[PDB]
Amino acid sequence: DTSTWFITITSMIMTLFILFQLKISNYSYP
Amino acid sequence: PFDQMTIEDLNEVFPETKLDKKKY
Amino acid sequence: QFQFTGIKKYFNSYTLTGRMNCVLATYGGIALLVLYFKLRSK
Amino acid sequence: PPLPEHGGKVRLGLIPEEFFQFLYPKTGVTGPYVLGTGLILYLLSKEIYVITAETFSAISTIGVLVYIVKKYGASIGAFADK
Amino acid sequence: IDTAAKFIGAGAATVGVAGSGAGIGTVFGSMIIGYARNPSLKQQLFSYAILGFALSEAMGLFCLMVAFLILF
Amino acid sequence: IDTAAKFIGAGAATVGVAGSGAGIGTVFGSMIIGYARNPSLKQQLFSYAILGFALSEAMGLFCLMVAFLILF
Amino acid sequence: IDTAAKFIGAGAATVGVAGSGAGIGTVFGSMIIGYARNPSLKQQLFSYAILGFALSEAMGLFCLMVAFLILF
Amino acid sequence: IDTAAKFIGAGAATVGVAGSGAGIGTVFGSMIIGYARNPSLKQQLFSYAILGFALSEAMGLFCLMVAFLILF
Amino acid sequence: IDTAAKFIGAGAATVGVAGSGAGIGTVFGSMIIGYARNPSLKQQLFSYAILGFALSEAMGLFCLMVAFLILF
Amino acid sequence: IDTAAKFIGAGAATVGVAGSGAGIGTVFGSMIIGYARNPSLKQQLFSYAILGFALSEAMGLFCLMVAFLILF
Amino acid sequence: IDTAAKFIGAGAATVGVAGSGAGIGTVFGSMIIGYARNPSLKQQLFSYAILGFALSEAMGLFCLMVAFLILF
Amino acid sequence: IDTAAKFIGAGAATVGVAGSGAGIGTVFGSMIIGYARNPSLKQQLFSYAILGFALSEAMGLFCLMVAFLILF
Amino acid sequence: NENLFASFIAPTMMGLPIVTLIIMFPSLLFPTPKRLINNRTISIQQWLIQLTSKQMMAIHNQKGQTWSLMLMSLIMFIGSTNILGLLPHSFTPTTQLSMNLGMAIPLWSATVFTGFRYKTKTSLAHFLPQGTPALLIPMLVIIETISLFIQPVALAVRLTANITAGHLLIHLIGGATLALLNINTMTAFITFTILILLTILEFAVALIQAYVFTLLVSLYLHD
Amino acid sequence: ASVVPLKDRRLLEVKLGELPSWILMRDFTPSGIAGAFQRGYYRYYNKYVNVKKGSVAGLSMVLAAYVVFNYCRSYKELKHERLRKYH
Repeated sequence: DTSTWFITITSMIMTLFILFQLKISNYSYP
Repeated sequence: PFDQMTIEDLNEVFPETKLDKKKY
Repeated sequence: QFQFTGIKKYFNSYTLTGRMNCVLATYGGIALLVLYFKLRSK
Repeated sequence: PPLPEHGGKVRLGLIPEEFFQFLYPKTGVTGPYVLGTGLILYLLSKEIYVITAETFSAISTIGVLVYIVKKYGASIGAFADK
Repeated sequence: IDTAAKFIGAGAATVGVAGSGAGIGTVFGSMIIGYARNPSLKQQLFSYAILGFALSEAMGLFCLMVAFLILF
Repeated sequence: IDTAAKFIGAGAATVGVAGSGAGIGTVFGSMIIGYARNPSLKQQLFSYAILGFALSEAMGLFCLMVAFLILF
Repeated sequence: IDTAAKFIGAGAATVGVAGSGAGIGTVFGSMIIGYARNPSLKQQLFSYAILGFALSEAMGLFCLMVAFLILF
Repeated sequence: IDTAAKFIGAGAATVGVAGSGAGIGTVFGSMIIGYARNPSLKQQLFSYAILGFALSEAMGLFCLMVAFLILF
Repeated sequence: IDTAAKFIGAGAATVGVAGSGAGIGTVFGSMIIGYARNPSLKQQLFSYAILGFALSEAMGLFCLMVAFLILF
Repeated sequence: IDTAAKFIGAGAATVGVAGSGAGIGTVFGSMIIGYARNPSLKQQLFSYAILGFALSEAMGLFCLMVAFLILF
Repeated sequence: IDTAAKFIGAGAATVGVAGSGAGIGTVFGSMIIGYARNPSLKQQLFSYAILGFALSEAMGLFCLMVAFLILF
Repeated sequence: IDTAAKFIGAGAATVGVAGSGAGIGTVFGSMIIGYARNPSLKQQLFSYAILGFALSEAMGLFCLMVAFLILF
Repeated sequence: NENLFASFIAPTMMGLPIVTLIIMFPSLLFPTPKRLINNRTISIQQWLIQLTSKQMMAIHNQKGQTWSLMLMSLIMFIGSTNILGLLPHSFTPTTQLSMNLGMAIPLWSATVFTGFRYKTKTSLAHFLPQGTPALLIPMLVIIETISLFIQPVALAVRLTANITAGHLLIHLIGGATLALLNINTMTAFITFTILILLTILEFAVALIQAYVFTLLVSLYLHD
Repeated sequence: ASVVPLKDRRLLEVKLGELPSWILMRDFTPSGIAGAFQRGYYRYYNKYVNVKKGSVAGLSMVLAAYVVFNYCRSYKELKHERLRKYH
């Protein structure tokens, strides 16, 4: 809850910003 | 060609460029 | 990997300022220290 | 509001007949239905196992997603336009 | 001993919402005098009523967040 | 100590429900300055007040259950 | 210990009515600027202030009734 | 301790006149900006601002009346 | 224990002087905007401010007067 | 006794957001009326409300940081 | 025990300066919409601005002298 | 028990920063409504908000520094 | 004494199960097509970007437009991972306060080091607002710098504190239905309060505008 | 096992939502124009009929899978079951 100790999630967030910059980079023009 | 033809064959007439060309 | 060269032109553009997680690492690593210390004194 | 309370009550007379006409569709399935009664047991056996909790907000987050299926039949025009 | 202190620390935490009980009273009273001047409600004038409502209720409900944590 | 702790968590919560009375002072009051510029009365003008009057009361009758949540 | 709770409770419950007067000055402070723009007094404008005093005081005077049941 | 409950309540119920203190400060903040458009002063511009004061301060004064019953 | 009820009645009663300090910011704020219409200022435009300023502070001092009674 | 006074210690400091909880209602109720008069929001007239919101929601969570640092 | 009542009321008094923080906001706020119409600034706009500022202070500072009076 | 009053004293002493919360919500909203009517911001219009922000901020952080100096 | 509400006392648990699956999962909800005409479910995702790429573009209008192609990836992640969690038993990674202190600080300090590598003097000479009066120089530059370092804490804590505040009223108003084996008329009204409150909890999209935008203003102002 | 799970999504995409274009797939693109939504339809009752161009049964199966996958982790904590079965 008041959770603790923080060694978790934050290293698994920047791997995600290799995904979202891969999908959204291939978009098109109006 | 078809309506749903290709994403590169339509990339001859309508243009593409290098980084930071299309301002708007 | 090819999760690099699709976005490698992007990285050295903005990671000059964007890849400063060291301040996050220092504010994270110090935040590790107070919680191991309070459980040491229980 | 005197007129608005009857306006749902006229809908209460409307929904009781529309549920009655929908009950006539099940009366057409008095003989020929062999689908639901095969799978109505696993939702009666697992509901005899564990599935009760503080999740009546499970239905209301699935009830609001039914009202958007109404406007989804207009989302086809926004979709197929382009 | 702290059983009452469970209560009043929750009982005092709830009156911090009393701002946003009036803060949305501004933004709806201030919309009708933005509307009677200029009847273009389907434009961005009504869209600034809800974002002003949501950003005020964002600072509204999370004052009750500290209320339950003192309880539970 | 039981009835001592309960009641002063209940009275100190009901302060917040008159914290939204100061909003409907603005909601019902700023209808006046809008109505005098333009008399389009039975338009959305009076009906935008109901979107103000019952949403600002919706933060008024918000905390009143929370007071009776700690009555028991 | 029952007496020490009943008297702090109602005095805490009286605090909110200050919210009521601080909006009820606006509902006549909008009618002063209301009639001084367009002399439409005997028509619907003044009757709104009669509703405006009656409404926001009902948000106020109920909070006083909350103080009585703590006292009684 | 029995006399202590007398003292704690009235200082809490004292503050219910704080908003009614500012609730008369705005009804005079209107008549400045109300009269400065339309010099119709001695007529019902000023006669209405009299009524808004004595009504609102009375609801502040009744909040001081309950301060005496908690005191006595 | 007999000294502790003196200071809660000292601390909580002094709170209400905040409200009337908020009111005289309105009336001196409103004299700046009323003058910018109609420079008839040394007449009853400015004189209504000193009408209003003395009347709001009279409420706030009336709040502060119980702080010297209930402490002593 | 260290734990119990902390429980009411963060309860009083919860209500520091109650100033920002309605101070964000005014500035987002003053761009509903400043876009109504002159439709030029895309310039300064929107970025002066978010800059109004940043420097006023700097003070909402500013006080709850203290109510945490008094708790743990 | 004597320090128990002293250390609460010194904090309980300095909530009285919050109301001065509200009334000081309008005086530099209405002068913004007061000067915006009428650029006659070096005349009695600013002279009515500084008087309005240093008068709301004296309803905030006057509690603060009383606030230090509690401690000594 | 001496530190027990050190904690609850700064609990209400940081409520005085909420007065710089709602008091800053006006003076940043008044630079919205009074900008469109007169585009001269690089002159003393923006400069009388920064004076209006900072000197309204100075009564915010002053009631923060009480909560430090009451505790240490 | 007609309608007696009840309550249930139960711990409200923000546990921490295996997260690195749950983070990756709202990436595969969005596909990307290598075709000219697409298939009428990406095509309303592709339109939804071309709206709100035309509002974080219009303000800046610089050669700081290179930064803006990232800021629309930041809006889709916490736009999705706040909208997935409204489901019956799902888990939101933006509930925990850990990653949001890793979303603020590597982005916020990417802004103050943007002008300090090009301007080097006038980026934080933005501390000088106007044609300096004498009485208030020290009262100013201790204020406008204490409201600078608040900004990373002001940016992350506003996101974690109200997202989880939505989840508790989902439980507590919902849990009072289950424990309402007293009079059955009031059960519906608490249920009808829920299905209004779940509509208000699609302001979890509205709270991502107030994260990318005050990142733009905290980028546009510095640069 | 990577080509095993990758050939699961490429089968549960190109059948039931939405089979894209880029010729060498052009008639495969119109294969989704009729769609297998008529195949996906019969599970609910009839009511989600709007799947024609905003396809519900294409999307609402993944989100129905992600719920029952997260019902397993919660099962250990909220046990509540007596020495019997429910109603």
